[PDB]
Amino acid sequence: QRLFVLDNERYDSFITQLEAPVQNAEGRERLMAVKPEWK
Amino acid sequence: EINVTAPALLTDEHILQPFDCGNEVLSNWLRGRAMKNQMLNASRTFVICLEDTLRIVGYYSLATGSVTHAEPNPVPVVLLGRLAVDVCTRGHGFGKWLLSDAIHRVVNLADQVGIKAVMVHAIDDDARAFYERFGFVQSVVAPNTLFYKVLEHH
Repeated sequence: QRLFVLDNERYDSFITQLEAPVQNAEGRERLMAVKPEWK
Repeated sequence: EINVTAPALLTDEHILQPFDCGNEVLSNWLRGRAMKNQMLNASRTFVICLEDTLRIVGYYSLATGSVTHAEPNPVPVVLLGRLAVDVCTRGHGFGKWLLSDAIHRVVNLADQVGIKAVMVHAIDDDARAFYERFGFVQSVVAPNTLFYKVLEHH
C-alpha cells in the first residue's frame, strides 16, 4: 500500500497528530545516535 | 565478527541467494520483487554486503506515498516497505544500522522535495517494538502503521 485514502475525520486526526510537535523523542535520539561503521 | 559495506542500491551482480533472514516473505521479495519494482521505478532497494564480497547480508526499501481525504491536500510521505537482516548476523545489530541509513536517506531526500513523514507497517510486535524503540509513533492511518515525522535539515 502506497496511497492512504481516509474519511474526513481520520484525515483530521492524522493531520493534527502530524502538525503536532514531534513525539517519541527518546527513540529518535537513540536512532540518531546509532553511528554505523560501514566499509 | 562480521564486517559490512555501506548500504547501496541493488544491482544485478549482487549475491542474493545466500541471504536468509527468517521470514521467507522478505527473502523472497529480495529475490523476486526487488529488481522488478526498480526498473518499473516504484521502490528502491538498498542492500549491504559482507566486506570484500557481494554476498547480501541485509536490505531495506523506499517508495514515496501520499495521504488524502475522500473528496497540504495530499500529504507527501515515504514508505519504508521492507527492513530485514540475514540470520547469520544477530547481535551485531545491523537492523539499527539500516534504519539509520534509511532515515538519514529520507532526510536528505526531504532537502530536495517536500516530505512530511516516513511510514511503516509493523508485521509482528517485534517489528513495532524495534520501530517504536527508534522514534516511530502509532498513527491513525492503520493500527500497524507507525509514522516518523520529518523535520527540515539545518
